[PDB]
Amino acid sequence: LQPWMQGLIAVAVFLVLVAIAFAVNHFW
Amino acid sequence: THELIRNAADISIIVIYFVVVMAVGLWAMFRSMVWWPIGASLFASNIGSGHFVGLAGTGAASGIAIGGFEWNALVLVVVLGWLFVPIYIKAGVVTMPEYLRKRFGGQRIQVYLSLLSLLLYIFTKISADIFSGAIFINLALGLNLYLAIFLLLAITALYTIVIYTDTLQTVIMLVGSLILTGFAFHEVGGYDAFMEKYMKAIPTIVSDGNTTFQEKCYTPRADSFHIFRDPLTGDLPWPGFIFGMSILTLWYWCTDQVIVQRCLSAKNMSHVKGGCILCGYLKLMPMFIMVMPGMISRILYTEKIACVVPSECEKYCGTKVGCTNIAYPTLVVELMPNGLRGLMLSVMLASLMSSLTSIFNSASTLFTMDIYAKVRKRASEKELMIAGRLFILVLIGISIAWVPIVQSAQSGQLFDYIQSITSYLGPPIAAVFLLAIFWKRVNEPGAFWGLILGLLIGISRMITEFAYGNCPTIICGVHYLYFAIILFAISFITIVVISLLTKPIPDVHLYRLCWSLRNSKEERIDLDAMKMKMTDTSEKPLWRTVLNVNGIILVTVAVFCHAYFA
Ligand SMILES: OC[C@H]1O[C@@H](O)[C@H](O)[C@@H](O)[C@@H]1F
Repeated sequence: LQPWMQGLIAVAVFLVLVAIAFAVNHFW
Repeated sequence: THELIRNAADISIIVIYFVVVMAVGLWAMFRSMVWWPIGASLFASNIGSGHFVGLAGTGAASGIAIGGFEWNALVLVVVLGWLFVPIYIKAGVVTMPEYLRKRFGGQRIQVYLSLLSLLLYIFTKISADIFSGAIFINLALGLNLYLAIFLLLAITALYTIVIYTDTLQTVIMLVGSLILTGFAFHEVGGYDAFMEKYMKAIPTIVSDGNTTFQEKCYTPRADSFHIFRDPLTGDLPWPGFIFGMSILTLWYWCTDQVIVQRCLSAKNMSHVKGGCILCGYLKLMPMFIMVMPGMISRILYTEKIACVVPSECEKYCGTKVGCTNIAYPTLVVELMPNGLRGLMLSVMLASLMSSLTSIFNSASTLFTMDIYAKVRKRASEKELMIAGRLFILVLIGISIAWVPIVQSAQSGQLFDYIQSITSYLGPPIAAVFLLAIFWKRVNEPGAFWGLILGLLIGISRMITEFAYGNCPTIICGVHYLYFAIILFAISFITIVVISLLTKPIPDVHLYRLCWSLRNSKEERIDLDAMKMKMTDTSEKPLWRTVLNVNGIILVTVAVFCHAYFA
């Protein structure tokens, strides 16, 4: 697991987090 | 090492810088601040020479983890743009204790929180910044630490005699720091060579007479290149790191008067958000330009930065604590050519002046509006300003007198001192502000007594630490980023409970002051054309969407960097 693998995985999970945040914002 | 900058050509750079700063200040002297200056000034107020010195030293001794602190600011800055500043604008508040007066009523809570924020400023800011500038001067020049503080504050008094000036400060500081980072990284041979050579900085002198220090005491940590360190044995443990630093950063950014005061002067909400984004992007840098340069200083000056013999550390810095805090200065002084050395001295002074002038103005505002106005209800504007000036003078005096306690302060790591003191004295403020903005039920007696309990615990631990400098491990053995979480939880629960015991503060006093009631108009009744514009937070849909996307991308970058550095 190279450091940029970790960076990309973190970007992916955080992007999912922000997408869920905006989904709840639209729903709530 | 101290005679390096004496060259006339090098000091030509500092005189040119000072002339430029004076010109910009006079031009500004001779609410439409806009996004790029808002963000530039936020960064310049946050990032003082205290950050340079402390972050570099803690990076040398402990490694990259300390830099992660700055990155957390990014996320909190986003909050400041989209959660707290809109409420401060809607409430039409100038100071934060004034916001608490409007929110809770009564005079005691306003006065107390103003005094507490003033004490926080004194210790953490107005001691760390002046101390770091004094380190810079003393290593650069033969002047003593106290004389260095005197000269630095004289220069700052000249400097004040803001957001545009702070924009110049931050631009100059960023360019110079990038130059130093590149130069030092090339000298060490790149990032790969830097990492390879960093796990070899063991000083040759490691024994004093018959006493040999522990191996872990002087060798660089095996996890020096990981932000997330062991929860129990590793300094700055990752759970404490994340949670305690987030609480402390929440306080500093979204509740401290300096940041919010500079964020409030925006033309409109869109430029508030833009300033937040620019400040965050600039705050993405301080790691690569403060921490890694300090580690490089350790690599190149192992015997000076990694000293563990009290005699050697005392002879190098006059302190038997480790000489950790002189990482960045040495790099600036011993590794910088004459012109670039002068430029980096100017960079350090630029950041310090931005931070210190911002804090002086904010403290003047706090004492001027929240205490002196109350003592003298019929105070004239001229007398009001005179009181503010005398207050900043007394603040400076107290901070200078307090400097000596900062010297040892957990083995000389200045940033550790800053974060520990502010962890003792900030979690109560963060708890009250989070509850007030997000919880309607909280009331003045409950908030005041929760704050008093939190301050009692914080001062108890602070006095114990200062007395012991054998301290009981059951109290002080826990790292201060965990005492921050404990104090935050205690103050939070105390406020919640004692508020549920006493009064609801009906509901008509909380319009546009609480998150749930941020949008209600309903003819708010206070507990105590131009105004319509001042309390306006409307933003054009195009710019609002652009800045929302910009913030999402900035936090994505922050998370990426955190994960890249483990
Ligand atoms: O005192 C707490 C503050 O310390 C500064 O040095 C950091 O840059 C901030 O992120 C933090 F909020």
